[PDB]
Amino acid sequence: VLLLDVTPLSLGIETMGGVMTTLIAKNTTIPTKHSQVFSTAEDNQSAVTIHVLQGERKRAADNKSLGQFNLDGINPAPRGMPQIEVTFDIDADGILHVSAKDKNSGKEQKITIKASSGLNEDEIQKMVRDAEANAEADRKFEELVQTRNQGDHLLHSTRKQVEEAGDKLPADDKTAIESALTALETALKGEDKAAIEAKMQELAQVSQKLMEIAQQ
Amino acid sequence: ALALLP
Repeated sequence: VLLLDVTPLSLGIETMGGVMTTLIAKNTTIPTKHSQVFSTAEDNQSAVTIHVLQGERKRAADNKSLGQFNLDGINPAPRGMPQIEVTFDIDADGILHVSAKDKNSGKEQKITIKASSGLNEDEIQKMVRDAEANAEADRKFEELVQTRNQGDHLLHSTRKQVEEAGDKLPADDKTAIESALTALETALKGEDKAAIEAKMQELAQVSQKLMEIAQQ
Repeated sequence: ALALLP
């Protein structure tokens, strides 16, 4: 009431693209507990890595690392089907417990992180200033990662829809889709947002019949 | 959702 305890920086986890995703927002009063459900990046993923992050930078690699831990024993499924409920719990002692739970498999992995862990009074302000300085480069990095994932989704989605469509797909259409995907996958290996969007434009146009089918 | 790698 004369004071508060507040997280001076956001806490969260690395998500595909190497982007920090916040669970506890900066200047939050402890005790506190936020949860969020994530999934797998790739088919038949047996495990997820949980890399824990302090800071306000959109790149995970510009934030302070607090720890990382695996959750294995993910029973095989498609991408983005498993439910991995991640919880940030800071108790009244300034201690953070991060848990990851496979909501099907019942499995659970925690890490506890000392109140004293992370960046001290000085490094904090340096991080906060840095966030405002490189706020541009970060908005850009973010929409590049959002674009990569869209492209990535649209790649995986399309390949699946080529198999379920099987013979229904006119040879021509396949050839054309086949190669637009190969171009996409290459450009996804790049850093060039425009180029990823271009192979995404290319696929939209050549897939128009593959979609007609998939609707069935 | 949002995803992670192993």
